[PDB]
Amino acid sequence: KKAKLGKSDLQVFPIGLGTNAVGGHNLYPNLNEETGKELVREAIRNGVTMLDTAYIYGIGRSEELIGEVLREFNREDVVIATKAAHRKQGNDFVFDNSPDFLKKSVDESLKRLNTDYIDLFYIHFPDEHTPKDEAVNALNEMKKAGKIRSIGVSNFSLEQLKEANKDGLVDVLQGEYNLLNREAEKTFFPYTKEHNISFIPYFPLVSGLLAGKYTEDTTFPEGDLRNEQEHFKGERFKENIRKVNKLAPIAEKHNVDIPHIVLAWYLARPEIDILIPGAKRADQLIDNIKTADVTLSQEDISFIDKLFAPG
Ligand SMILES: NC(=O)c1ccc[n+]([C@@H]2O[C@H](COP(=O)([O-])OP(=O)(O)OC[C@H]3O[C@@H](n4cnc5c(N)ncnc54)[C@H](OP(=O)(O)O)[C@@H]3O)[C@@H](O)[C@H]2O)c1
Ligand code: NA
Repeated sequence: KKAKLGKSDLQVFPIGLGTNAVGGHNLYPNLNEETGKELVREAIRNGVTMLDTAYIYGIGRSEELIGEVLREFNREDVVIATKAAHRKQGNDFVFDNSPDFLKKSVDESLKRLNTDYIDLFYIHFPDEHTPKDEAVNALNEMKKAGKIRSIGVSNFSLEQLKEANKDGLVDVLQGEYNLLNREAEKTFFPYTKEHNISFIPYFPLVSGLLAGKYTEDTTFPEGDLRNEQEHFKGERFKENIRKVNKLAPIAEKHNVDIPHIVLAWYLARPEIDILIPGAKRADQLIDNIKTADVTLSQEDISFIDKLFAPG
């Protein structure tokens, strides 16, 4: 129903929405913005609390579309989480965490979202030169001014996280985590759990690989970055496909699909309070929410844990 996100006062439905496909034209071709707006709208309608966006998502367009749909509802009923770090250069970006850039980022985010505040603001990526506790202190200024209500870091190393949380101002960590890449459990979970930092994973389905989207006979076109991901190369691809299918029975048992079981597993981790599955259309959102109805047995959780053991 409602999960508290770590040290913050954020109460959210365990299934949030990823908005990279809402006006994220730089990421996807032929996006229909009205479809994106309708998806966001549907999400809020269906009880989703958290909308996860970022500056890179359409260079601000994602925040803009979300901002338009927001006028339709009550601001206090939605948790807006956005990020910044990408600094435009030469048709490419460089990460910037300097105080001046982060504060500017917040003010520009607020204008694009057309709102008085942002619930959760992230440092999307770490830059290589700014002391991370100073970057966070900069965001902390906007927090004190009431412009953001919580701060988070993303894609930080344990060391950079420690530095950023030097004064305990980091409430959320968003990192890459899935059944094929469980490193966070050893490298981050201990610390986050300790310091009551909520952990939000991304890339939980590994491009559909862990969602039953393919078969062992699936093939991709030359140049497709997928048949170059690694978990897709050589015997790794077939191996993971054949390994994911071993979850079919559990899915059947709970009357859902493999992706629902996979995600429910992540949610079952004491260290994770919410997921941010993506979507292009409203209907897809309604299918993501079903994950929240799943309750795996300790027996199911253990099997999956062993089945997807690192080594
Ligand atoms: N740095 C950050 O903080 C951050 C945060 C979020 C995302 N990202 C990046 O954005 C990208 C997307 O992240 P993501 O978390 O959305 O990754 P993701 O786990 O790869 O997206 C889910 C993938 O699974 C498929 N899928 C979803 N639901 C499915 C279902 N019910 N049945 C079958 N297939 C299903 C989707 O296919 P279709 O699209 O074909 O439906 C999609 O390819 C990643 O490359 C990631 O690195 C970064
Ligand atoms: Na949990």
